[PDB]
Amino acid sequence: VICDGCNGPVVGTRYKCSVCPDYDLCSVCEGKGLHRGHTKLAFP
Ligand SMILES: [Zn+2]
Ligand SMILES: [Zn+2]
Repeated sequence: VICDGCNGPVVGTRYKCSVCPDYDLCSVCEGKGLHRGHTKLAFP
């Protein structure tokens, strides 16, 4: 899984947007508030 924020890996917790098709964030990008205006699921 590739982070749509930074093009890096999504290892550990994956943050998947519940609105967009196929939009995933890594924990660094999530913690920096990228794509914060949509509800996401965080799963281990
Ligand atoms: Zn990232
Ligand atoms: Zn989204």
